[PDB]
Amino acid sequence: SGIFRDVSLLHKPTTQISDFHVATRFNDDFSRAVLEAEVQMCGELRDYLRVTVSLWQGETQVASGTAPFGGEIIDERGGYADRVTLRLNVENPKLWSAEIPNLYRAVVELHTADGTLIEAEACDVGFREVRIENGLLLLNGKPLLIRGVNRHEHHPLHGQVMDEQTMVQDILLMKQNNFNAVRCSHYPNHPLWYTLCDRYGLYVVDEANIETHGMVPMNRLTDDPRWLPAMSERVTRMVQRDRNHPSVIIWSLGNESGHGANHDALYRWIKSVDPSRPVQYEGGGADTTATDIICPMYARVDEDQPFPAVPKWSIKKWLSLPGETRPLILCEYAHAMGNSLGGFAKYWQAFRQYPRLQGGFVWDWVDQSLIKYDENGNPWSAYGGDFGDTPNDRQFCMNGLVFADRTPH
Amino acid sequence: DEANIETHGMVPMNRLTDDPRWLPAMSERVTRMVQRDRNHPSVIIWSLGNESGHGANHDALYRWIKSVDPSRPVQYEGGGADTTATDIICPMYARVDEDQPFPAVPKWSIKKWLSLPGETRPLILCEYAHAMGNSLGGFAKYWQAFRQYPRLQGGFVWDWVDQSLIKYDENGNPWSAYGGDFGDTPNDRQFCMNGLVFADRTPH
Ligand code: NA
Ligand code: NA
Ligand code: NA
Ligand code: NA
Repeated sequence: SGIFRDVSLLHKPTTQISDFHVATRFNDDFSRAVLEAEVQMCGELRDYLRVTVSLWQGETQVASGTAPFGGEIIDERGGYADRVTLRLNVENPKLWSAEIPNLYRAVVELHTADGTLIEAEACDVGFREVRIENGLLLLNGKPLLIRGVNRHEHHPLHGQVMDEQTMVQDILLMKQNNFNAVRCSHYPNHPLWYTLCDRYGLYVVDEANIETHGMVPMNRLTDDPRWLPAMSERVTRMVQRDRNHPSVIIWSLGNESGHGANHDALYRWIKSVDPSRPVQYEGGGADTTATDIICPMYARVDEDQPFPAVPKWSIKKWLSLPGETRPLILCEYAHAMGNSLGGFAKYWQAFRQYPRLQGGFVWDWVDQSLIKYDENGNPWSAYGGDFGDTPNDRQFCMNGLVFADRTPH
Repeated sequence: DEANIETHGMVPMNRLTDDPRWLPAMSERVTRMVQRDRNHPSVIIWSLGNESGHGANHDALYRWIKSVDPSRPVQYEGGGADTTATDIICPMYARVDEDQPFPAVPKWSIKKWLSLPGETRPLILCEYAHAMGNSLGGFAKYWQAFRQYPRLQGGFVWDWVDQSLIKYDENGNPWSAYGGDFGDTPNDRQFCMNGLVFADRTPH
């Protein structure tokens, strides 16, 4: 517990940019793109107000557009007078991917017609298209093969406080170890994380802070309308916050919370607000109506585990169940707990032979061990119960590929 | 029930079946079969023939049956086992886990075949586990797979009886003959014996 992430103060003018959405759409071969920027304001509405959205490639400005507020007509009562959408044509754009994290800089200026800048907000932009077609998850028209890992925000000394140093470090080891994607298990991460992924180049699964595993049954709350409000905010605010990061390629509804009507609602909400990205969720069986990807945890390659209500089929069999057509990406697989990862190659071989097996996210990145001190001030690695904490689940918080200090297993 | 159409030796295999001038002769072989056997309950699937590649003639005829006898599915393995002239993915000799990615007409692992992007048909091998001489090694692997995957709905082993023919020696005693034993040539020797039982019906 505590004030574990940054605290700050921000000054905005009275007439301000209260929101902005950045989208990139492409032509059949990506040789041409349209960057669309929706900008919203708070402040007195005035005729002389303008928005200028400019696109830069390094120190080169590649595109720009300016316009007064007042969106198009949308219904019988009109349109959003406090909004406006800029559309910028980009030819032969340099595309973003984890292999080549090309980025552009988008600068949104709020200013007077005549020139006076009120404020400017900005972001990095990755031109890329994420889309599921014919059962495959494509990136820029090509099928991804996910080399992922789940990663909590954990630090042996600091606990749940995340610093750039550590983040950078995690990123590099992952890249140096052939990983191309990471899952935010199981909550939106510290802001800087997304920026780093954008820049170094990693595919990200951004996940809502919603986990009700201890319930009985698991969907006790998620299936209850009375909890829909609290849940919705865990989803909506995430989306509103991270929708412009190119690194984020999929949204996730949370984790281990069974499957409830609430998930369905929320799933549709997202699809509605941001069609640019697929939505997945593993709860209730991993192939529910609330997920665009079959995303099981721990399904085996060849071996079926027919649990009731929520079987975990052999991943290869799962794909060809009658009527099934989705891609399969394990949200969790290969539990790296201790002396583990036996049978890892087996998964890879399957991922390589079957087109719709587009990989998965190993469970997980780093051991959740906390440093303690002995009678003579020497530090040692602690786990559940080592703090008088009980009930506890002992070493089960230690399942990483690397030790808490980042030394590899 | 399978129309009497096989043009295996053409180069490429669909040389005639893709020719509209052969449509007619081909049509009769399909139509007259349906016309004749359409009342037998035992017939559950129609087959367009065998090893004649994949040509337009097959699409037209596939359509003819569907039209005239919606009661039964039509299958055809030529041209790749999963062409638009077949309701059933019905490959010959596709392996359980092992891909054989021949160009133009690959034979994927059956388990893999079912879930290729956009694929939804059931799969029943029109030919499998080639029973020539001391064979059938790996038969169990298929059974396990068929049992495990709903869409893997079995197949037809190749084949039931050895095509040996009886000949006699000076002594007047009978012997089982094969390819070339009659002075025939060119011939394919023992290739005509792929059965589960010998010609006299004695099991292998
Ligand atoms: Na694959
Ligand atoms: Na754990
Ligand atoms: Na089956
Ligand atoms: Na033969």
